[PDB]
Amino acid sequence: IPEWKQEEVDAIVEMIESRNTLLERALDD
Amino acid sequence: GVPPTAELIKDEAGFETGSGEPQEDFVADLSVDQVKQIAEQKHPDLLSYDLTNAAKEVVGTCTSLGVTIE
Amino acid sequence: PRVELEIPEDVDAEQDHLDITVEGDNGSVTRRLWYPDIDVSVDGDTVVIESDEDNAKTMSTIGTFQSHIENMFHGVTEGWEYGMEVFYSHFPMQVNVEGDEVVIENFLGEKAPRRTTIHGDTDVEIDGEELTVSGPDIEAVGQTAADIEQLTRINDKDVRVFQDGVYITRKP
RNA sequence: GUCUCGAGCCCUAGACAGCCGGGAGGUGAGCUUAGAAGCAGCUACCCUCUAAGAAAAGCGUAACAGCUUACCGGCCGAGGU
Ligand SMILES: [Mg+2]
Repeated sequence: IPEWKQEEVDAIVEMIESRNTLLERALDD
Repeated sequence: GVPPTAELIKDEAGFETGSGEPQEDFVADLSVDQVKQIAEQKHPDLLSYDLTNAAKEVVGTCTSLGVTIE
Repeated sequence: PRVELEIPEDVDAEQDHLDITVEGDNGSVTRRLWYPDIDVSVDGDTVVIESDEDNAKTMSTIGTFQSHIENMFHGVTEGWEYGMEVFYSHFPMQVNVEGDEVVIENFLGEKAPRRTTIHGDTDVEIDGEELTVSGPDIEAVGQTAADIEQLTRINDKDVRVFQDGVYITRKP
């Protein structure tokens, strides 16, 4: 589990409240 | 329409030629109030949304010429 | 190993011994696929290439048989197209199809015509300065296309100056 | 060439490869110079936009242009190095 992928998911979940795989992962949250 | 960045620095400095070695040899000088005037001019040339980041693109040419900010 | 290949609706393929015949609207192609312990069979509407062995040599051929069958599927439907362009510098070259053989006359100023025989069901059509080789069997078409380029081979003089000859323009 | 055994690293949060798409602005960096604009040479090698994108890795031009490399995205899908 790479550290930049964890930081990117937490950056996408931040722009939902306010790669296509990293978007799906962030939407499931 | 608006002339290049290299020319706008040499107008409000008084110097024409740069240096033999940038950052290592200081030639010209600027101030904070003088960079805030060059930030108002370039609107379609720069991709920056705010005026805050628009100044950084001008400073990103200055320190690599021989210009010290006071 | 076992690789299953789904046969297209336009295509229907029969098999006897080591020979596989593939029929379609653009024609028919019969090939022989023979290698140690590799069994190629038709299971209803799928082609099965299988072997009990998993060594590099056996694996090389299973993968070769796959591409051979997939190419036969494409040949009997859409066909195979090779495009060529006849270029000349000083001497006007006369390319013409005379029977089951393509003849090139007055090449580089030669009095004697250069000729090659067309491989099987392959059709060679000419429209002025362009040549288009086509047919169902890629083996036959690829070779006939190659034969035309190889026909203007020049070993005696510099190729960079004497550039005359039909060259492959389009590869499928 | 092929067989066998071990080690490290990467991978379904999609690896290796291939193909498609993107490969952006400040600015053609500065000095040199008639000119040099990624790419003759010297020094620096900075920050915006952003999912990426070098003060440019390789060709290419008189110099541009032009072609890709880095780098990011997509298609694909299982091992790969
Ligand atoms: Mg000689």
